[PDB]
Amino acid sequence: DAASKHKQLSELLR
Amino acid sequence: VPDAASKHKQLSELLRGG
Amino acid sequence: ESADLRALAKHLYDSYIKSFPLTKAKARAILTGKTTDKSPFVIYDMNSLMMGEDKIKEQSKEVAIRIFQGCQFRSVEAVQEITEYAKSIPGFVNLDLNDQVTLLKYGVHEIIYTMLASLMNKDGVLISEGQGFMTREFLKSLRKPFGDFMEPKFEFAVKFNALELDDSDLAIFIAVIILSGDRPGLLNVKPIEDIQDNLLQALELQLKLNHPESSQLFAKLLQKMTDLRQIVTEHVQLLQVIKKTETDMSLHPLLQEIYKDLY
Amino acid sequence: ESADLRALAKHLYDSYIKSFPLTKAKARAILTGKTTDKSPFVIYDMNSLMMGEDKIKFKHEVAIRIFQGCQFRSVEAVQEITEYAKSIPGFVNLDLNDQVTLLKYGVHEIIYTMLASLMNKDGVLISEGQGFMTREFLKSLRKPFGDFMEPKFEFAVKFNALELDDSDLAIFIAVIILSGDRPGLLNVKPIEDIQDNLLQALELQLKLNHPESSQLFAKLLQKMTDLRQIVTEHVQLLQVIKKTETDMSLHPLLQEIYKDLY
Ligand SMILES: CN(CCOc1ccc(C[C@H](Nc2ccccc2C(=O)c2ccccc2)C(=O)O)cc1)c1ccccn1
Ligand SMILES: CN(CCOc1ccc(C[C@H](Nc2ccccc2C(=O)c2ccccc2)C(=O)O)cc1)c1ccccn1
Repeated sequence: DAASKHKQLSELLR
Repeated sequence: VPDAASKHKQLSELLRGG
Repeated sequence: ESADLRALAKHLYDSYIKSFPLTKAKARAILTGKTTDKSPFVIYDMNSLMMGEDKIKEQSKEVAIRIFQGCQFRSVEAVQEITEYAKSIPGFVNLDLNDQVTLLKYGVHEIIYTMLASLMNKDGVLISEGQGFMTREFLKSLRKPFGDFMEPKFEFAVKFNALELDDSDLAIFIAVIILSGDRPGLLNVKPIEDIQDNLLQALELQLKLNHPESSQLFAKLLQKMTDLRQIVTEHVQLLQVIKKTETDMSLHPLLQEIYKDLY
Repeated sequence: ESADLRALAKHLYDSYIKSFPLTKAKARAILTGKTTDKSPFVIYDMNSLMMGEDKIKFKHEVAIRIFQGCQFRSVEAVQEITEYAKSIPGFVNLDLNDQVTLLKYGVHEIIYTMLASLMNKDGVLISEGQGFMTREFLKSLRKPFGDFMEPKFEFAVKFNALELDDSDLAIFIAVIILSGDRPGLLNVKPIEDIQDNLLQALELQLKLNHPESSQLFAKLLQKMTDLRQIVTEHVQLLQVIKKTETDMSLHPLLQEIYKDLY
């Protein structure tokens, strides 16, 4: 659930 | 006079001699 | 294997060059007058700050607060660049996205401070893409607690810069940093550590070819990773002093996201 | 040049053996039942601490007893690390202020490094191998006391995965002590000269002693930053204890080490 706790970094990634 | 050796009397004592 | 390690080094250096507009090469060229760029404007006190706000880069604030917002602005752009760079590290984008996020979360500030060292000297730091040069003394003179933020970064930079690294070394070193298997919360440690061992081998060959006659440069550079961690830890503690005592110290959502439950 | 680096390694290993009574070799011998020394007493709950306590030599709540027993060990460990440091060539010729600074910053990192030698995933040897206290029990101590050892077990399980031996550890802890980035050093250069020679001996040591463990040298240098995070967290927990618990003065030598540490 790390990615769900970091939506902005996730969006930068994908 | 004031430096790290003076602020650590017991470490200094351990470090001396041998 | 030595030729693929050298190809990996070249790949990393090219992605570094595509990802970070202001390299160490250009910062050194600025700081030693070898460029054709005009010299930075030198900000060394309040009065020279006011003089060079006049000609070059009305929402009046606290100078200490303006410095705060400027560093946050750079930090957000640096995070975006480090993420772009990270995606080119071979193997990185095949990892479980949760681990990708965790490695970004823990490594970005360590890379920010590493690359910040490229723009610093004993007396100050380049700002605004080389257009200005803000002195250590001036940064140190902002009202408490704001005056305490940069001094540990200058200390670290003078020690890190004593290693005389170049952009080609630095690309592999920040890759090593990103692929750290000991980040809290990693799901799959093993593929991370597999990629990092190849990055480490490429870094060791790189430093040996690029800096013969600098004995044990590889070991000194690996030791700087611990300086980086202490700097991050202390910076987080100072931000928390700042968030507890000042008004409207709200960070950009991406930095909030990064510092949420960091250590 | 390789023979001088190997003589340095042998010198360091001999001083390690003279300075630390319980080596990793003997701790491994306890933990896999291969010694002829009697087995440790296993402390796993409140009642077994009292049952094995008589083998512990100490002169003067379970958690308070664990705290005291630990402090006693830490003070003896500082003394052993100081003797070892004294045998590092060049160390005792440095300005005593720097000798003091390097001890001050390095002792706990070495304590945690060598503590890993006495740990497996289920517990830690205590009192020179005479006892064995389980991880679950330390984790079950009343807060904040239950939180002290658990991060060390995490580190130890990863550090022991490097399968270092006493001969590796002697050079690695020497490297640790001679760290040029200790805050407050007056002359960094002789320090860094000694450390570069220690580093060369460590790199040759790991290459001969652990071929087929690629980049072991770099993994071991990364553990130094692991040690630093461990020290930082330990200091924060000590301040929970000093702020919340009643009468928990540290031994004056540990106070001396932590005063104005970072
Ligand atoms: C001195 N300097 C370059 C330093 O740039 C960075 C310096 C630090 C950082 C790390 C980044 N820092 C901040 C992020 C948000 C808000 C403040 C800061 C500060 O760090 C800060 C706080 C108070 C006072 C001074 C700094 C981070 O934590 O994410 C990222 C970039 C600049 C740059 C632009 C404008 C003014 N001068
Ligand atoms: C676990 N162990 C082996 C020693 O391990 C060490 C674990 C840590 C240390 C470092 C030392 N820590 C302490 C210092 C004073 C008092 C307690 C501690 C603890 O560490 C502690 C505190 C509260 C609860 C649990 C532990 C230091 O910081 O100086 C030195 C040694 C024991 C335990 C009991 C008796 C003897 N052996």
